[PDB]
Amino acid sequence: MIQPQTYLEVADNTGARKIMCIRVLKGSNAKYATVGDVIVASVKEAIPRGAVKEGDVVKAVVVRTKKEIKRPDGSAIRFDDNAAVIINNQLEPRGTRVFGPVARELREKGFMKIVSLAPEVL
Amino acid sequence: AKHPVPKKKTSKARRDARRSHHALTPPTLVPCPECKAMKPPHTVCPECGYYAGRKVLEV
Amino acid sequence: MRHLKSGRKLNRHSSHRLALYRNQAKSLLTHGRITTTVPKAKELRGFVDHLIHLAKRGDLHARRLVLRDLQDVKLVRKLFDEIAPRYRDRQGGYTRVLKLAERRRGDGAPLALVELVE
Amino acid sequence: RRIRPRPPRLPRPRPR
Amino acid sequence: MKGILGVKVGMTRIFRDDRAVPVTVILAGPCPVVQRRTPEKDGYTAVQLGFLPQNPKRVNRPLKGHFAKAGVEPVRILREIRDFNPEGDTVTVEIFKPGERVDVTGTSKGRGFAGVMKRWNFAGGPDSHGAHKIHRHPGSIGNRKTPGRVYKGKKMAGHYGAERVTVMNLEVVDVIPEENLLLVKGAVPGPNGGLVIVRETKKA
Amino acid sequence: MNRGALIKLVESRYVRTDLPEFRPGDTVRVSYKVKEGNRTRIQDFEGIVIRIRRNGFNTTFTVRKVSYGVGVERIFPLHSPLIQKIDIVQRGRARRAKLYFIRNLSDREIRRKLRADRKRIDQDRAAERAA
RNA sequence: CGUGAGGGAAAGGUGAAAAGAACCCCGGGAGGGGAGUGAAAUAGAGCCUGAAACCGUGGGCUUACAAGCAGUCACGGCCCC
RNA sequence: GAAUGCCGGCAUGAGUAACGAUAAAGAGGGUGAGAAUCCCUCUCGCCGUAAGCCCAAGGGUUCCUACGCAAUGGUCGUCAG
RNA sequence: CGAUGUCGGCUCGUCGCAUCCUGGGGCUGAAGAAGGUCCCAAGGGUUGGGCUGUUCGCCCAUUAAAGCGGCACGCGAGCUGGGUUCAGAACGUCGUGAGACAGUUCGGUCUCUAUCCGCCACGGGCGCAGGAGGCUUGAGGGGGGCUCUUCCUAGUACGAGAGGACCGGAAGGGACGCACCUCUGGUUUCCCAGCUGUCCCUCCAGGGGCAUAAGCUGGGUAGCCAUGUGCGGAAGGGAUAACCGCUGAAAGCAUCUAAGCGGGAAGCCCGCCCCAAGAUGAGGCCUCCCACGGCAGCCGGUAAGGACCCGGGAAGACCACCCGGUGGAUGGGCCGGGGGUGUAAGCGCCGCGAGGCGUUGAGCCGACCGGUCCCAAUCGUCCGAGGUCU
Ligand SMILES: [K+]
Ligand SMILES: [Mg+2]
Ligand SMILES: [Mg+2]
Ligand SMILES: [Mg+2]
Ligand SMILES: [Mg+2]
Ligand SMILES: [Mg+2]
Ligand SMILES: [Mg+2]
Ligand SMILES: [Mg+2]
Ligand SMILES: [Mg+2]
Ligand SMILES: [Mg+2]
Ligand SMILES: [Mg+2]
Ligand SMILES: [Mg+2]
Ligand SMILES: [Mg+2]
Ligand SMILES: [Mg+2]
Ligand SMILES: [Mg+2]
Ligand SMILES: [Mg+2]
Ligand SMILES: [Mg+2]
Ligand SMILES: [Mg+2]
Ligand SMILES: [Mg+2]
Ligand SMILES: [Mg+2]
Ligand SMILES: [Mg+2]
Ligand SMILES: [Mg+2]
Ligand SMILES: [Mg+2]
Ligand SMILES: [Mg+2]
Ligand SMILES: [Mg+2]
Ligand SMILES: [Mg+2]
Ligand SMILES: [Mg+2]
Ligand SMILES: [Mg+2]
Ligand SMILES: [Mg+2]
Ligand SMILES: [Mg+2]
Ligand SMILES: [Mg+2]
Ligand SMILES: [Mg+2]
Ligand SMILES: [Mg+2]
Ligand SMILES: [Mg+2]
Ligand SMILES: [Mg+2]
Ligand SMILES: [Mg+2]
Ligand SMILES: [Mg+2]
Ligand SMILES: [Mg+2]
Ligand SMILES: [Mg+2]
Ligand SMILES: [Mg+2]
Ligand SMILES: [Mg+2]
Ligand SMILES: [Mg+2]
Ligand SMILES: [Mg+2]
Ligand SMILES: [Mg+2]
Ligand SMILES: [Mg+2]
Ligand SMILES: [Mg+2]
Ligand SMILES: [Mg+2]
Ligand SMILES: [Mg+2]
Ligand SMILES: [Mg+2]
Ligand SMILES: [Mg+2]
Ligand SMILES: [Mg+2]
Ligand SMILES: [Mg+2]
Ligand SMILES: [Mg+2]
Ligand SMILES: [Mg+2]
Ligand SMILES: [Mg+2]
Ligand SMILES: [Mg+2]
Ligand SMILES: [Mg+2]
Ligand SMILES: [Mg+2]
Ligand SMILES: [Mg+2]
Ligand SMILES: [Mg+2]
Ligand SMILES: [Mg+2]
Ligand SMILES: [Mg+2]
Ligand SMILES: [Mg+2]
Ligand SMILES: [Mg+2]
Ligand SMILES: [Mg+2]
Ligand SMILES: [Mg+2]
Ligand SMILES: [Mg+2]
Ligand SMILES: [Mg+2]
Ligand SMILES: [Mg+2]
Ligand SMILES: [Mg+2]
Ligand SMILES: [Mg+2]
Ligand SMILES: [Mg+2]
Ligand SMILES: [Mg+2]
Ligand SMILES: [Mg+2]
Ligand SMILES: [Mg+2]
Ligand SMILES: [Mg+2]
Ligand SMILES: [Mg+2]
Ligand SMILES: [Mg+2]
Ligand SMILES: [Mg+2]
Ligand SMILES: [Mg+2]
Ligand SMILES: [Mg+2]
Ligand SMILES: [Mg+2]
Ligand SMILES: [Mg+2]
Ligand SMILES: [Mg+2]
Ligand SMILES: [Mg+2]
Ligand SMILES: [Mg+2]
Ligand SMILES: [Mg+2]
Ligand SMILES: [Mg+2]
Ligand SMILES: [Mg+2]
Ligand SMILES: [Mg+2]
Ligand SMILES: [Mg+2]
Ligand SMILES: [Mg+2]
Ligand SMILES: [Mg+2]
Ligand SMILES: [Mg+2]
Ligand SMILES: [Mg+2]
Ligand SMILES: [Mg+2]
Ligand SMILES: [Mg+2]
Ligand SMILES: [Mg+2]
Ligand SMILES: [Mg+2]
Ligand SMILES: [Mg+2]
Ligand SMILES: [Mg+2]
Ligand SMILES: [Mg+2]
Ligand SMILES: [Mg+2]
Ligand SMILES: [Mg+2]
Ligand SMILES: [Mg+2]
Ligand SMILES: [Mg+2]
Ligand SMILES: [Mg+2]
Ligand SMILES: [Mg+2]
Ligand SMILES: [Mg+2]
Ligand SMILES: [Mg+2]
Ligand SMILES: [Mg+2]
Ligand SMILES: [Mg+2]
Ligand SMILES: [Mg+2]
Ligand SMILES: [Mg+2]
Ligand SMILES: [Mg+2]
Ligand SMILES: [Mg+2]
Ligand SMILES: [Mg+2]
Ligand SMILES: [Mg+2]
Ligand SMILES: [Mg+2]
Ligand SMILES: [Mg+2]
Ligand SMILES: [Mg+2]
Ligand SMILES: [Mg+2]
Ligand SMILES: [Mg+2]
Ligand SMILES: [Mg+2]
Ligand SMILES: [Mg+2]
Ligand SMILES: [Mg+2]
Ligand SMILES: [Mg+2]
Ligand SMILES: [Mg+2]
Ligand SMILES: [Mg+2]
Ligand SMILES: [Mg+2]
Ligand SMILES: [Mg+2]
Ligand SMILES: [Mg+2]
Ligand SMILES: [Mg+2]
Ligand SMILES: [Mg+2]
Ligand SMILES: [Mg+2]
Ligand SMILES: [Mg+2]
Ligand SMILES: [Mg+2]
Ligand SMILES: [Mg+2]
Ligand SMILES: [Mg+2]
Ligand SMILES: [Mg+2]
Ligand SMILES: [Mg+2]
Ligand SMILES: [Mg+2]
Ligand SMILES: [Mg+2]
Ligand SMILES: [Mg+2]
Ligand SMILES: [Mg+2]
Ligand SMILES: [Mg+2]
Ligand SMILES: [Mg+2]
Ligand SMILES: [Mg+2]
Ligand SMILES: [Mg+2]
Ligand SMILES: [Mg+2]
Ligand SMILES: [Mg+2]
Ligand SMILES: [Mg+2]
Ligand SMILES: [Mg+2]
Ligand SMILES: [Mg+2]
Ligand SMILES: [Mg+2]
Ligand SMILES: [Mg+2]
Ligand SMILES: [Mg+2]
Ligand SMILES: [Mg+2]
Ligand SMILES: [Mg+2]
Ligand SMILES: [Mg+2]
Ligand SMILES: [Mg+2]
Ligand SMILES: [Mg+2]
Ligand SMILES: [Mg+2]
Ligand SMILES: [Mg+2]
Ligand SMILES: [Mg+2]
Ligand SMILES: [Mg+2]
Ligand SMILES: [Mg+2]
Ligand SMILES: [Mg+2]
Ligand SMILES: [Mg+2]
Ligand SMILES: [Mg+2]
Ligand SMILES: [Mg+2]
Ligand SMILES: [Mg+2]
Ligand SMILES: [Mg+2]
Ligand SMILES: [Mg+2]
Ligand SMILES: [Mg+2]
Ligand SMILES: [Mg+2]
Ligand SMILES: [Mg+2]
Ligand SMILES: [Mg+2]
Ligand SMILES: [Mg+2]
Ligand SMILES: [Mg+2]
Ligand SMILES: [Mg+2]
Ligand SMILES: [Mg+2]
Ligand SMILES: [Mg+2]
Ligand SMILES: [Mg+2]
Ligand SMILES: [Mg+2]
Ligand SMILES: [Mg+2]
Ligand SMILES: [Mg+2]
Ligand SMILES: [Mg+2]
Ligand SMILES: [Mg+2]
Ligand SMILES: [Mg+2]
Ligand SMILES: [Mg+2]
Ligand SMILES: [Mg+2]
Ligand SMILES: [Mg+2]
Ligand SMILES: [Mg+2]
Ligand SMILES: [Mg+2]
Ligand SMILES: [Mg+2]
Ligand SMILES: [Mg+2]
Ligand SMILES: [Mg+2]
Ligand SMILES: [Mg+2]
Ligand SMILES: [Mg+2]
Ligand SMILES: [Mg+2]
Ligand SMILES: [Mg+2]
Ligand SMILES: [Mg+2]
Ligand SMILES: [Mg+2]
Ligand SMILES: [Mg+2]
Ligand SMILES: [Mg+2]
Ligand SMILES: [Mg+2]
Ligand SMILES: [Mg+2]
Ligand SMILES: [Mg+2]
Ligand SMILES: [Zn+2]
Repeated sequence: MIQPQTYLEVADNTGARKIMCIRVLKGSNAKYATVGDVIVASVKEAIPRGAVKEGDVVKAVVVRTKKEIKRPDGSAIRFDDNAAVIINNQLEPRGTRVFGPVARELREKGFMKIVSLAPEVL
Repeated sequence: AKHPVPKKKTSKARRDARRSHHALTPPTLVPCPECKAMKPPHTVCPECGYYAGRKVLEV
Repeated sequence: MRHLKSGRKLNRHSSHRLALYRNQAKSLLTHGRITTTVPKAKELRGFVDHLIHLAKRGDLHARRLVLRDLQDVKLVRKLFDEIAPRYRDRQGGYTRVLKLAERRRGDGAPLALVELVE
Repeated sequence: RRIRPRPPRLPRPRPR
Repeated sequence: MKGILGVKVGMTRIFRDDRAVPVTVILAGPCPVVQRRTPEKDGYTAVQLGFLPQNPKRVNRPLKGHFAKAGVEPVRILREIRDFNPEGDTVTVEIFKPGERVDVTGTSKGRGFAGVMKRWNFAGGPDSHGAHKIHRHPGSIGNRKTPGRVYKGKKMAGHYGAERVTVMNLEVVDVIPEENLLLVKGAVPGPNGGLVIVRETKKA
Repeated sequence: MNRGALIKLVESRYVRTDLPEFRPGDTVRVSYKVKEGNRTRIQDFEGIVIRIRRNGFNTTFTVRKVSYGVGVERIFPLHSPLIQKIDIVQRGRARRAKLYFIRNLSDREIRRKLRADRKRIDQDRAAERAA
C-alpha cells in the first residue's frame, strides 16, 4: 500500500537511498501500488556520484511492502520496510544489484531480470 | 442555525388532528384464580399475594 | 447496531454498573429476597447464580474468587455454610424473578422481586 | 463566472 | 428455470488445486412442492415450494387444508420458484452440480436507522479546521428558489438493510447430497440461520 | 439443526493431524510448496512463530525471520495442503501469547527475552524414543 | 424598580337581614353530595350583573380518490319546526 | 379593525425544548392517607491547600424545638433556609 | 431598504449540449498507424499534487479524458470564514488639518428547539360488500449503464523503410456499486494477564476501590467493519440517429423514396436487480369459517381466526417485522465444545534475597456452536362472519 508521499528505501546500487512516490502507474486513478507495481518517484536522498542524484524523477518497481500481501494459496507475506528497484522504460533494472529478498509476485508480472539478481525470492 | 419559528398559528382543527393518536389504552387485566380480583397478567396478585397457584408474598 | 450483544448497560458507566451488581448480590445473599426494577432484577439472576455455584464447589480458590465481588468474610461464610448446601442437587437456576403488579409512584418504574430458590 | 468582483451589500451582522 | 429454498449456515474456506476458496454453506434440500401454478388456473408458471418441518400444533386450519391437498407434511415456510416444473414431488440439491453458476436471494442484515455516511457513503464534514457539529452531516440538500423543493429519491438517512438483496453468478463449488449441503463460492446476503433462495443464474 | 456441526463437517475433509504441535516463541522450519517457472518446488521458511490465531480448521500461524538484512513475516494456514512438513528446530519460552514486541528488539535482546523452554525440550527427547 | 436623585403600580360590589350553611355522607385535606337559611344559593363567600376570545361534555347533519382567500349560486339527500 | 398603538384576558408553538455541572448509586428497616425523593442501618462512589474548620464584610431570625404541607422547592415530599 | 446575507472552498448534487473521453458515421491534401474537419449521440465517465483567499491560470506526474455552461455567478435556518463592509494599528500617496485612497499590510463576536410545503424513513386509521390464513400477477416506478492494457490473429494486409492494422478470439487491471466476515487487518468500557502510587480487607499470603466518563501497559472472541472477500456493468431481442444501401417512378437516363424492403450507435424499448394492487382501475390462486339469536340496520354471544399479556430476536428510536409461551429449548442459569488469555490459588523443593522450578497449557473465562426444563414465558381476557340490490 504505497501512495504519493510514501517514502521507499531503494534496494539497488543505483545510488539513490530514498525515493518518495508521486504517482502510481496503474490506470487513471489507482489509489495504491503494491509488490510488482511501477511507481514514479522523486529521489529525496542519494550517495555521492551515483547513476542517479537527489532531485531526479525516476521510475521504480515496488519489491517489498510493509502492508502484507495475500496469495491464492491462502497465505500471506510481509516485509519490514517498503522498498523498490529503479528501472528504465523497458522494465529493466537500472542498477547491477538488488539487496534483500523480493516478492515472487515480481516474476509473475515480468520483472524477470530483478528476480535473478535477488539473493532470495519469498 | 437561524432560530426556526412557526409561520402560522395552528388551527384548532389541526392541533386536534395531531392528537388523533393520543388516547390511552385501558390497562390489560385478568381475574386472579384465588381471590377473583382484577390484576395485570404475569404479575403477583397484589390483593391476595398469589401467583402461579401458591402464596408468594405477604399482602 | 447491537447485533448479538449480551448484557444491559443500565445507564451506568463500567465501574458503576459493577458496584451495582455486587451491592445487589450482597443485598440478595443477605435477605434472600429483594425488590428492584425489572431490568435490574433480570441482570442479577446471572451474577449471583455464578457466585452461588462457586460456593457449591467449596474449595479455597472458589472462596477467594467470590470474595472479590462480595468482600464480606461473614457473608461468604454464610453463602458457603448455610446457602450453598441446600442447592447441592440443583443444577443452575438458584434464583427466581417474579413481577410485581404496581409501578412506583415517583417515576412509574415496574418493580419485581428477586429471591433465592428453596 | 462574473469577471468583475461584486461588492457585498450587507455587513457581517453584529450584536448591535 | 430451477430453484430451491435454503438456510445460510456459515462461511469457511476449502482447498481446491492449491487455491483457497471462500465459501458459504447453505442447507437446501429437501423441499416438497405443495402447489403448482399453471397458465390455465393462475396465469403463469411456478412451483410453490415448502421447507423445514413444522410442529403441526402451530399450523392453523386454513393452512392445514392446503398441505393435505398436496399430500404433504406441514412446513415452516412457503416460497415459489417461477417458471419451474420439477417432475418429482420433492426438490433436492441434486439439481445443481459443481461448476454450475447460481444466483442467491437473501434478506440483508439490518442496520436500522442508518446515517448518511453508512447508507450512501457520503463524505461527511471535515474533522477540524472549524467544522461545526456537521462532521457526519449530508451538507446541502438542494438549490435556492429554483426549483425550491427537494427531488424525490434524494439520498438521506433512514433505515438500511433488512431488505431483499440478490447476489448473482456465484460458482457452485461442491454439493453433498448426504447432508443436503450446498457449497457456493463467495458471500451470501443475510445472517447465519437466515432464509435464502438459490436459483440457476440469469448470467451467460 | 446444528449449524456449527455442519461447518466442521464440510471442513473435515481437509483437516490435518500429521503436523507437530508448537507454541509461539518456538523456532520452526516450514517446508512450503511453491510454483515458479515452470516447476513446483519445496522452499523452506525458518523463523520464530510470533502468533497463533485459532479458529478450528481456520487456525493460522505467523512466522518471522530476518532474510539478508530485512525482516520477513510469513502467514500460513495450519491445514494448508501446500505445507509438506513443519520441523521444530528449537523450543522457546514466551510469557505472552502474541509476540509482536520482538519486531523492535535487537538479535541480542530477543535471545535474552525468549530463552529455551528446557521443559519442552526434555519433553521432546522423552518421546523420540520409539518401540 | 433604582447606588442615588428618582421612577411607580395593581386592587371597589353576597344579601333586606349573616339568616355566612348545625348535622350526616365520600375525602388526609381541598372539594363536593344531602340537610338547612333565604323572595332568589349558576346571591355560598374563588359571592350583583356575568358579554367575547378561549377550553370542555352531549346531541343533529357531515367527512378517509380529495386540489382549498374557504365563500357564493343551483340542485339533491338527511334532521327539526 | 388595523397606529411593530395602550391596559387586561386567553390561545399557538406543545404534552414539545428543558428540569442548571457525567462525583453515582443499591438494598433493608421505619414513619405516614400517600414515599426513588423524610428518618434509621448496611453497602457503593465523590471532595480533602476542600467540596473540611475558623475570622472580617454583607444578609438580618434564616438559629433551636413543636405542629404543619395551600403556595415557595424546577419532579415528589411525610422533608426544608 | 418595518433586511432578498454577500467571493472562494467543503458537502450534496441535478440539468443543458454548443461532446473532453468512450460508441456510430461522412469527407480527407485518408497507404498503414496516428491526426485534421464536420455529422449523430447527454448512457456512463471526466485523477492526484505545487503556487496563490482565489474562481481562473500556470506548472509537476499521470490519463480513455483530464469538457464548457445553467440551477438567486445552485447550495451560510447545511459547514467553513482565507477574500471582501464596521470599530485598532502601520506603510506608500493625497490633504494646512480633521481625515482619505477598485493602493497595500497585521488583527477582528457567523443565532441549541422546523409550524406548513418538500425530501428520507416508519407507523396508526379506514377502504378494497361475507369474515379469515397463506401464496402471488405486475400496471406503474427506481437502481444500473464507465473503461484501459497486454496477448493471439500477425509482425500478416499496408509501407522504400520507420512503423503497423480492420474483423475476430483470449487474459489481466483502475475507479465505482451491492453484499459478506472464511482469510487478511481494525475495534472489541472489563474476556485474560502484567505494572505503579495510595487507602482498605486481615498481620503474611491473597485480594478490593481510586488514579477517565477503562489508572496505565501487553493482548483479545462474537458483533459492527475495510485496508480484506464474492459478485455486478452485460449477453441477447426489438425499434432508431447520423450514415450506407436494394428495388424504383415522377423525369425513356439518374435518384436510398414519391409505393415498398434492408443494414446501422456506449444512446431509445425490452431484458438484469429492488419497490409496488391506496393499480379506489383497490387484480389473481389455494385453503379455512358459515347459512346463530333479539329487535344493504342496530344490539348480544360465537366460528375461522386475530389482538391483548409474557420470554425474546444479526428486527428495531417508539411503532412495525420475525420466533416462542410448559403440547415449550424463547431468554437466564448450568454442562460440553469453540475462543481468549498463557501455566491461578495452595503446597513442595532450590536460593540469604528479589525470585526460580514442579504440580500445570494451569486458573480464570462476554456475546460464538450446541445440550439440559434447574429459573422464568403462571393463570387468562377481549375482539372477531350469519354475507346489499338488477
Ligand atoms: K463601504
Ligand atoms: Mg538540492
Ligand atoms: Mg446558521
Ligand atoms: Mg435551525
Ligand atoms: Mg452553532
Ligand atoms: Mg432555535
Ligand atoms: Mg416562519
Ligand atoms: Mg386553539
Ligand atoms: Mg375541537
Ligand atoms: Mg398538525
Ligand atoms: Mg440493528
Ligand atoms: Mg453505537
Ligand atoms: Mg442472546
Ligand atoms: Mg457487564
Ligand atoms: Mg443488549
Ligand atoms: Mg436516564
Ligand atoms: Mg444513575
Ligand atoms: Mg463505560
Ligand atoms: Mg473508574
Ligand atoms: Mg465508579
Ligand atoms: Mg413474573
Ligand atoms: Mg412519589
Ligand atoms: Mg406492567
Ligand atoms: Mg428471503
Ligand atoms: Mg453520516
Ligand atoms: Mg453503504
Ligand atoms: Mg465507508
Ligand atoms: Mg470527506
Ligand atoms: Mg478541511
Ligand atoms: Mg472523514
Ligand atoms: Mg466556529
Ligand atoms: Mg461556534
Ligand atoms: Mg466537534
Ligand atoms: Mg443561498
Ligand atoms: Mg439557504
Ligand atoms: Mg417550483
Ligand atoms: Mg426495515
Ligand atoms: Mg472440490
Ligand atoms: Mg451471519
Ligand atoms: Mg462457526
Ligand atoms: Mg450432523
Ligand atoms: Mg530459496
Ligand atoms: Mg441604576
Ligand atoms: Mg431599592
Ligand atoms: Mg426614571
Ligand atoms: Mg388603582
Ligand atoms: Mg350587598
Ligand atoms: Mg353590604
Ligand atoms: Mg364534614
Ligand atoms: Mg375524612
Ligand atoms: Mg367541607
Ligand atoms: Mg361530593
Ligand atoms: Mg356542602
Ligand atoms: Mg326555604
Ligand atoms: Mg317576587
Ligand atoms: Mg342566573
Ligand atoms: Mg344573583
Ligand atoms: Mg370570577
Ligand atoms: Mg344590589
Ligand atoms: Mg356571578
Ligand atoms: Mg362565572
Ligand atoms: Mg362564555
Ligand atoms: Mg362534539
Ligand atoms: Mg383516480
Ligand atoms: Mg368519497
Ligand atoms: Mg386547477
Ligand atoms: Mg343545475
Ligand atoms: Mg339547500
Ligand atoms: Mg379602519
Ligand atoms: Mg409584537
Ligand atoms: Mg405583532
Ligand atoms: Mg410580522
Ligand atoms: Mg397592542
Ligand atoms: Mg388594537
Ligand atoms: Mg400593548
Ligand atoms: Mg397584550
Ligand atoms: Mg397552552
Ligand atoms: Mg412524545
Ligand atoms: Mg416539534
Ligand atoms: Mg423531540
Ligand atoms: Mg433552563
Ligand atoms: Mg428531553
Ligand atoms: Mg440538578
Ligand atoms: Mg443533572
Ligand atoms: Mg465530565
Ligand atoms: Mg427506602
Ligand atoms: Mg421499604
Ligand atoms: Mg418521597
Ligand atoms: Mg409521597
Ligand atoms: Mg435518611
Ligand atoms: Mg492533603
Ligand atoms: Mg454583623
Ligand atoms: Mg437578602
Ligand atoms: Mg421567616
Ligand atoms: Mg445557634
Ligand atoms: Mg426558626
Ligand atoms: Mg433548621
Ligand atoms: Mg417535624
Ligand atoms: Mg406544599
Ligand atoms: Mg399535594
Ligand atoms: Mg394551613
Ligand atoms: Mg414549587
Ligand atoms: Mg412541588
Ligand atoms: Mg430552581
Ligand atoms: Mg406537594
Ligand atoms: Mg404527615
Ligand atoms: Mg428550604
Ligand atoms: Mg434592500
Ligand atoms: Mg419583518
Ligand atoms: Mg417582511
Ligand atoms: Mg427582518
Ligand atoms: Mg427575512
Ligand atoms: Mg449535437
Ligand atoms: Mg471515434
Ligand atoms: Mg485511419
Ligand atoms: Mg501515411
Ligand atoms: Mg472522422
Ligand atoms: Mg453527415
Ligand atoms: Mg453523456
Ligand atoms: Mg443525465
Ligand atoms: Mg456531464
Ligand atoms: Mg501544501
Ligand atoms: Mg492548492
Ligand atoms: Mg488556484
Ligand atoms: Mg498556501
Ligand atoms: Mg489569477
Ligand atoms: Mg485520443
Ligand atoms: Mg486538473
Ligand atoms: Mg455542474
Ligand atoms: Mg453558474
Ligand atoms: Mg451564490
Ligand atoms: Mg452561496
Ligand atoms: Mg453562517
Ligand atoms: Mg458562503
Ligand atoms: Mg436564512
Ligand atoms: Mg433561508
Ligand atoms: Mg452541513
Ligand atoms: Mg475574515
Ligand atoms: Mg488579495
Ligand atoms: Mg480588513
Ligand atoms: Mg478594522
Ligand atoms: Mg505598516
Ligand atoms: Mg508615508
Ligand atoms: Mg500637502
Ligand atoms: Mg503632507
Ligand atoms: Mg469617503
Ligand atoms: Mg491616493
Ligand atoms: Mg474602499
Ligand atoms: Mg495603485
Ligand atoms: Mg503595507
Ligand atoms: Mg488578511
Ligand atoms: Mg491573534
Ligand atoms: Mg461557529
Ligand atoms: Mg422543541
Ligand atoms: Mg413539523
Ligand atoms: Mg406552506
Ligand atoms: Mg398502512
Ligand atoms: Mg396500521
Ligand atoms: Mg392475471
Ligand atoms: Mg401511482
Ligand atoms: Mg414494469
Ligand atoms: Mg427502466
Ligand atoms: Mg507479430
Ligand atoms: Mg474487466
Ligand atoms: Mg470470525
Ligand atoms: Mg477478523
Ligand atoms: Mg481471520
Ligand atoms: Mg485479527
Ligand atoms: Mg474483571
Ligand atoms: Mg481495573
Ligand atoms: Mg492496589
Ligand atoms: Mg500484602
Ligand atoms: Mg475509597
Ligand atoms: Mg477519591
Ligand atoms: Mg472518578
Ligand atoms: Mg490488536
Ligand atoms: Mg487494549
Ligand atoms: Mg472480535
Ligand atoms: Mg476495499
Ligand atoms: Mg444492444
Ligand atoms: Mg435493427
Ligand atoms: Mg450507388
Ligand atoms: Mg438503382
Ligand atoms: Mg433531367
Ligand atoms: Mg416510403
Ligand atoms: Mg430497417
Ligand atoms: Mg431505414
Ligand atoms: Mg448493406
Ligand atoms: Mg458496455
Ligand atoms: Mg415482491
Ligand atoms: Mg388489494
Ligand atoms: Mg403486492
Ligand atoms: Mg390512475
Ligand atoms: Mg385482493
Ligand atoms: Mg424488544
Ligand atoms: Mg404467537
Ligand atoms: Mg397461554
Ligand atoms: Mg399451558
Ligand atoms: Mg433455554
Ligand atoms: Mg442456554
Ligand atoms: Mg476450549
Ligand atoms: Mg485454547
Ligand atoms: Mg510454574
Ligand atoms: Mg502454581
Ligand atoms: Mg528457605
Ligand atoms: Mg469453556
Ligand atoms: Mg458465562
Ligand atoms: Mg427435553
Ligand atoms: Mg385467571
Ligand atoms: Zn388474588
